[PDB]
Amino acid sequence: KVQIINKKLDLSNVQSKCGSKDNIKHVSGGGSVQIVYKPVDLSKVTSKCGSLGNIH
Amino acid sequence: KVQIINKKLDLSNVQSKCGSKDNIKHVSGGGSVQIVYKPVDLSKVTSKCGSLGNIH
Amino acid sequence: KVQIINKKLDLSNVQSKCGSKDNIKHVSGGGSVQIVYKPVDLSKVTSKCGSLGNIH
Amino acid sequence: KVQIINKKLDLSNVQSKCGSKDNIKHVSGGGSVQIVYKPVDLSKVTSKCGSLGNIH
Repeated sequence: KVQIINKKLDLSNVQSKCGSKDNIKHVSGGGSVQIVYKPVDLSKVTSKCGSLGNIH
Repeated sequence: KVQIINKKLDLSNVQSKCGSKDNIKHVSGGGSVQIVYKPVDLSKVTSKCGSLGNIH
Repeated sequence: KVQIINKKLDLSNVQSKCGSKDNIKHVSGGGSVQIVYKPVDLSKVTSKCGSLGNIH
Repeated sequence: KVQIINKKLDLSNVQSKCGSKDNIKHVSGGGSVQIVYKPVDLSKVTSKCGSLGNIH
């Protein structure tokens, strides 16, 4: 059989019979507590501009 | 058989017989508590502009 | 058999016989508590403009 | 058999015999409590403008 794979950026997960226990028990803060659990961030924040002119 | 795959950006998950226990038990804050659990963020925030002119 | 796949951005999930227990038991805040659970965010916030002119 | 797939942005879920228990038991806030559970956000907020002129 012929096979071709062409990936630019690979984070593919493949598992079989895999266990995973993750605990976060006791977190205290005097101020502001922030907990971010398994985030995935593909967000873009862009500002394109073509031909900007600032004459004085 | 012939097969071709062409992916630019791969985070494909494939699992079989996989267990996963995730706990967040006790979180306290004096101020503001924020908990974000498994976020996925593909959000865009853009500002395109073509030919901006600022004459004075 | 012939097969061709062409994906730009892949987060496809494929599971079989997979268990997942997720708990968030005790969260307290003096101020404002915010809990965001498995969000998916494809939101866009854009501001296009072509040929902006600011003459003075 | 011939097959062709062409996807720009894939988050397709495929499961079989999969269990998932999700709990949020005890959340307290002095102020404002906000809980957002499995949101999906494809919302757009745009402001297009062509040929903006500001002469003085």
